[PDB]
Amino acid sequence: GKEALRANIAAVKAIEEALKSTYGPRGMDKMLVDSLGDITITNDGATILDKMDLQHPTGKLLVQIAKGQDEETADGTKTAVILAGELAKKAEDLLYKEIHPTIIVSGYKKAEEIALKTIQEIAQPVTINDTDVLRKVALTSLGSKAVAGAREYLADLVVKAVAQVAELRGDKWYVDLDNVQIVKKHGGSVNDTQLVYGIVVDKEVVHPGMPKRIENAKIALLDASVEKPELDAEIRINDPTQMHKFLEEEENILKEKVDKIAATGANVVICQKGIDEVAQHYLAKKGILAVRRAKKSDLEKLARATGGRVISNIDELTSQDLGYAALVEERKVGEDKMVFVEGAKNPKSVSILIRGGLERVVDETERALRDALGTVADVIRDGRAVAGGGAVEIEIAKRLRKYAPQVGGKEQLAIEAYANAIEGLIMILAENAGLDPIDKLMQLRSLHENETNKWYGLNLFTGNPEDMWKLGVIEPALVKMNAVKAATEAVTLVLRIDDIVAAGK
Amino acid sequence: GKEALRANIAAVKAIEEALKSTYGPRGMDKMLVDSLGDITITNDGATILDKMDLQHPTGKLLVQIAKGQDEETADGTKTAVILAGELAKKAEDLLYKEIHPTIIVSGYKKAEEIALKTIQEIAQPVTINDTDVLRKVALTSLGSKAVAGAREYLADLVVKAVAQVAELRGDKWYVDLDNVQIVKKHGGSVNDTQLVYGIVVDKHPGMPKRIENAKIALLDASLEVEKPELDAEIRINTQMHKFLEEEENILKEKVDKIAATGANVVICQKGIDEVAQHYLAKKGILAVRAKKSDLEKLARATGGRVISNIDELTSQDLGYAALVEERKVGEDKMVFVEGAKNPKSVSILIRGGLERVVDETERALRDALGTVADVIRDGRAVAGGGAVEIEIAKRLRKYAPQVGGKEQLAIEAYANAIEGLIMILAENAGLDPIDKLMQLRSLHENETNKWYGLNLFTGNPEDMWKLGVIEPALVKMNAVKAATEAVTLVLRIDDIVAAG
Amino acid sequence: GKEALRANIAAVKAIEEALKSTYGPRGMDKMLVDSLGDITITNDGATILDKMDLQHPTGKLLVQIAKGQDEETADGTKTAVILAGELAKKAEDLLYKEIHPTIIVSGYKKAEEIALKTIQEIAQPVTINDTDVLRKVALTSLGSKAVAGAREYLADLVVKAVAQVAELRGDKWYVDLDNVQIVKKHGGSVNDTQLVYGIVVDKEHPGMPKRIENAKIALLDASLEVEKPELDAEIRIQMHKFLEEEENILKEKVDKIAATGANVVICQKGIDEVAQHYLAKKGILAVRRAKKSDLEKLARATGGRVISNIDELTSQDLGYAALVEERKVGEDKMVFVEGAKNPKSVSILIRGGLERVVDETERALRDALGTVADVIRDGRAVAGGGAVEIEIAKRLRKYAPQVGGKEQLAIEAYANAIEGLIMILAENAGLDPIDKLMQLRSLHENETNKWYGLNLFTGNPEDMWKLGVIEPALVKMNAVKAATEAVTLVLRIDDIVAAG
Ligand SMILES: Nc1ncnc2c1ncn2[C@@H]1O[C@H](COP(=O)(O)OP(=O)(O)O)[C@@H](O)[C@H]1O
Ligand SMILES: Nc1ncnc2c1ncn2[C@@H]1O[C@H](COP(=O)(O)OP(=O)(O)O)[C@@H](O)[C@H]1O
Ligand SMILES: Nc1ncnc2c1ncn2[C@@H]1O[C@H](COP(=O)(O)OP(=O)(O)O)[C@@H](O)[C@H]1O
Repeated sequence: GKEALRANIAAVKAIEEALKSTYGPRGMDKMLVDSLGDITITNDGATILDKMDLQHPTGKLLVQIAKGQDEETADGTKTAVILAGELAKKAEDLLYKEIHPTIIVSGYKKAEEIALKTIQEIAQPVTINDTDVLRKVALTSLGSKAVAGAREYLADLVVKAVAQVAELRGDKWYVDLDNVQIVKKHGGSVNDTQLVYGIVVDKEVVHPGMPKRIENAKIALLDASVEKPELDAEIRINDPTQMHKFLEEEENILKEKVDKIAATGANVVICQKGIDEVAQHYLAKKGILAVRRAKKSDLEKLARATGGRVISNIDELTSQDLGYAALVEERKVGEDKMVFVEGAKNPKSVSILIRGGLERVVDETERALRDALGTVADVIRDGRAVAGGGAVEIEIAKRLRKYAPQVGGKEQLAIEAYANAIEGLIMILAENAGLDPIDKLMQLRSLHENETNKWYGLNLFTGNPEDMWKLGVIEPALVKMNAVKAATEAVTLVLRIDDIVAAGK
Repeated sequence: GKEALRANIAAVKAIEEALKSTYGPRGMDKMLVDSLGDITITNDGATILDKMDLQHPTGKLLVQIAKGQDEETADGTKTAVILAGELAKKAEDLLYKEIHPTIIVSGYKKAEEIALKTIQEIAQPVTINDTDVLRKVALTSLGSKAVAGAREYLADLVVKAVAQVAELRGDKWYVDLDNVQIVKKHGGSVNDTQLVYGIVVDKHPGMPKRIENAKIALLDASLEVEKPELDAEIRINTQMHKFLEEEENILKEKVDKIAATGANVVICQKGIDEVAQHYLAKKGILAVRAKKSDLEKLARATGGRVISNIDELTSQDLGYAALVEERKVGEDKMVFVEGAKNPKSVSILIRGGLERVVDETERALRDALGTVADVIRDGRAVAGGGAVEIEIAKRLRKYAPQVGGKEQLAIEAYANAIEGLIMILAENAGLDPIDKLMQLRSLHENETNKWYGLNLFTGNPEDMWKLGVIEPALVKMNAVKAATEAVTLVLRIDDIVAAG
Repeated sequence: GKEALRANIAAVKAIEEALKSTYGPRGMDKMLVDSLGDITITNDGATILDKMDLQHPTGKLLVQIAKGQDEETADGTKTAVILAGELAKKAEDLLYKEIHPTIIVSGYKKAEEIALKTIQEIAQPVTINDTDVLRKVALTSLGSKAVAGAREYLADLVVKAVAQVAELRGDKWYVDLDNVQIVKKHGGSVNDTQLVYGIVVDKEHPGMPKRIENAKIALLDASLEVEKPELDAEIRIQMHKFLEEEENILKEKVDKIAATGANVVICQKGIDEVAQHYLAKKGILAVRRAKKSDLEKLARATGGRVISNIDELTSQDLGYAALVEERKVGEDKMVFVEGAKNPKSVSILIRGGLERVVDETERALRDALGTVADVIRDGRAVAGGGAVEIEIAKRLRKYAPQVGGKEQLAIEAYANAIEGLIMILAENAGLDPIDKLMQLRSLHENETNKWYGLNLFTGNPEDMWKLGVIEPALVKMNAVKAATEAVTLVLRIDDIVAAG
């Protein structure tokens, strides 16, 4: 049974070894070449674990635990898995001393609970009012990613965008990120990006003859597409003057189809099907704006943000169901055109237009932005925040070291190992920064003899212990707290296994 | 993760090694034999990277970065990729000293920013007025290419041609190269080439071949008949005989509509029906059998609009010209739309004895146009021939001490990597690289002699500016940015994982 | 001819690699097991190169150059050979750039001359008066060795001892270390050691006076044994009287010497046991075989002459002393000739608990004597700990630009090779070499902080001069000359041809 655990532990350390390079802001990236041939370079753990497949089932479960977090932000996964790795690494050293795993687990459980407690007790509170901090958080979150052009601009836009959707529910701050629309274009600098308080539709209008500007536009959201009379009736013809009139009836059918909708009268209509090129002219004749196939995602985000309902059947329409907007417009941002539904009736209306010079590079800003949104939303929803840069881990360590003596012997060693495994993560951080890990970590914890200097962490640039909070190195209290729970979960779920009997074939 | 970086760096140095031969005016060429069998010899990096395919993805991204320069000219790509190569070469030596890559990147970033600053501060300003300089620039740009016959003539024509399109937009000089038409013929010397201030079209004997004050009708419709086959299979039962004439009357009805306004020249991008020829020739109208490119360039340059549908015609929207003519330049004939209404109207007729050789002048000319356009749009220019790099080097060497230690070494390496490029230049010239570079930088103890660079012919350090060795300040500046970009984007990778 | 140079350079780097561990105060030691079986641990380069034999002739010449330093102290040899190593290491990198060796040599020559100049210009003057500094120097010199017990005591005794022998010759301070006597005993602490201003004889009849006042010393370099009549005459057995004649011969031998009447006699031969009683009968002190070394040191220090023949004696030749005594220092007894007539009279008694350990203090003391003597004779001293090398480096880096190109690179390489030595120092101290060196040179932007060097204990750049880290200006200066000598004498060789 020891070889099986050795195998599983090896499996974990393999992942830790894979990701260890990418940890920290001054980390390393990994390239991934699609079978198609498309190249994708990244350090974001979610994408790495995604594209990098594993055959070892414990690996699949491990990734399932680390990656499969409840939260929208992929931030904290790397931290969790690396920690799991370190825990397993020390665990091995505990096993070498002839300690039955259940003991190690029990010690790790105490250690995790107290880690959480230690995070709780130190976690400085933060209010949505203290906007600058939220900007610092956004900065820290998005800064770590490959793109570093105009971080301040983006972070600013992030905080401003997030603060808009937030609402008081039972005096508790609730936020729904589905309320934020996110659209992408190719070409253009990073500065050319802009937020919109209305709903943006990434499309070109169906006809040049339509009004491209409507004031106080009401929006009709129709999820309907011709009729086929072949199976209904064999279209037999032997007399040529007959069919000619048979034709016009079928156009009159379409007219009958559209007239119903023309009766109530819409200002703008959007459907998720290829628009027939005759309806264009008839809709253009009335002075109505239309759009070609937009995806259901934007339609559903349009639905709640406009104060209307999306309608499956075009015959069941009611005059209340249709959304209401203040301004609709179309414009050229960069080279291509886009549609903009500005000043929607719903107060929690937000959109963001993103742009990158290269089509593959703009995708990084997406993955960098999503986390920058979520991470801040998680600061808002929680109401606590903590200075990263190693200011946390060492406190957990010193805590567990001070607590370990008075837990009884065999757990104590597991707890101490836990503390060392927590500490070693900062060393991993420093390794990636090119500095001496030991020297710096010891320097750090040696500076924590004073409780005032609790926020002191390593700056990977100066290479010197400095106050992380003042330097704008803040992170969410929760996202870093969950990493410990997922990591402990994983390691315990590795040490809890004795053998595998998987069914091949 | 070290082996992956070694592989990528190797991948870069492979490209550097491929191109290193072709760098500089006195460089080497590379032959490329098409699968068809056609042979193509060239040194132009774009074509080399084009025809030479790479399987290594980092290579594809590398070429994507180097080629993927914002500007119209392929000039500067070689410079960039070679520099990237040198940077990687020194980087290796930095890694051998146990320096984590992020440090190297940080140092290279500082080095790049300061390189740009150093280019900015020294870059002599240049105005469109100082035409001779622009000629010297054109010369330097086009001279490096395989063809060296009548460089002065061409450069002159280039500068004259470019200066015509330039316009003041918000007191800032804007230029659009789409305004320049470029047509090619086979056979004839290099001197027989000429520019035209009107629009040249590279294309019935009974039509008037000369029209005064011609109005040009731009018809993007098939002048061919309409096909009643799919419409109606016609069964023969003297009836069909008239069925014929109706169908000619259709064409007459088609043309008469267009004959309403009364235009003197018509052009369409479809095979012209041989009955419309006689009817159009009967009126005394000139016609032609042409690509949409020239039509779109004709559109804006004549003061008219290209017409999609022949039924929607208006009496405005046909272009206006002063003179139209046709002539034999060399063996074949060409059409010339001279004295267009739009002021920014330009065309150029190019000719080479051999059909494959005239294509080189094209690739040599495009860059010679862009390069000068980039001098105009920017408003700065710098003497090449190594006068730049050594200053960057000395700058970074003087700046490196006061940046902190571990960055300082990366910066110094950067400076050495910048310097080594001139050595590469000298290697291709057959001279001793070290001796000459050191000779150069040793002459820069005096700032007056800042423009001193190597002459590849005399082999002696001389003032490059006075010898007409000038280049655009921007195109050489972008190379550093793309090169740094690439190298950093190589050192930023730790491992690759392909799917399936 | 390239492979021969590669081999020789390899040969040098091998030695550098051998010694690199032992460099600096916080260095490493090396154990050496004699063929006899006796073990000897040491870091002192002289002993390492001694006991470690090399077959490669260039190695023998190399050690011959490094060891073969003009000066009394073995200090500076390691520094020299390591520097030679670094120079060769960079030289390799210069050769890789296709630079003919003579160029490298020329550059290294300029670099060496300017290194010497740079040492001259910065070298703070020091006078014999500023005794505390001399103590700091002694400390620095002796401190690096294995023994660290009671360094202050020893250094103090060193300075006091050396200052006594120094004499004004043409107003220039001359010192002769042959004037200092050095004797050793086994067992006893390091504190139990003491200096004596008279001449100490390390030796043991009980009937003789062991204390004489104002003793005149007779230096007899003749066998006090009988003369052998065996070869002269095989005697057949009267004999009883034949005996007494032969005692009367000894009496006749001694009486002659008893003429002047000296109080102490010393000879370097086993003393006949009959002369003992006759000499003891007069009330004279004698000693058993002492070595000629102490006799020659006794000769000049007592104001007398050593006598080859006992028949040529004169009443003036004999030395004069104020006090003679014998005493038990530790377990064994020793003879002490105190208050000699010659003013430059010095002796030192050294003692270690272990017989092998006391030998280290010897080798540590000799250098501590010489090193200070070299500060006195020169009149200059310099703060070690890296405060020197970085200045040489910055100097050569600032000077290199204006020497012409191909030399400039050799000079820069020299500077880097000088710098790298401190890194080697820091490596042995367990700290990061690069970081610390860069930290050092970055602190030298201010000239005031010129003496800043690395402290191997705090790990921080600090003023070496104030911390008592001073060394002789000359001994460190000669190392550069011997190192350059060696490296140039390696790069000057193209091939070797032996007689097989
Ligand atoms: N500006 C910063 N300065 C110092 N440390 C930072 C900074 N930003 C982030 N970190 C550190 O980076 C660690 C991990 O960040 P990163 O690897 O980019 O994402 P993740 O949190 O998913 O691992 C955190 O533990 C945090 O302490
Ligand atoms: N007449 C010249 N004298 C010296 N150097 C020149 C001259 N013309 C061009 N060069 C050098 O050639 C280099 C590159 O030119 P070339 O290889 O022909 O095209 P590209 O600009 O794409 O590299 C420039 O960096 C410039 O320094
Ligand atoms: N106390 C000290 N602090 C710092 N450096 C020292 C000290 N003592 C000696 N050194 C350094 O040690 C180096 C070599 O000294 P050492 O090994 O003792 O003898 P040697 O000169 O024969 O190698 C010198 O370059 C000097 O700078």
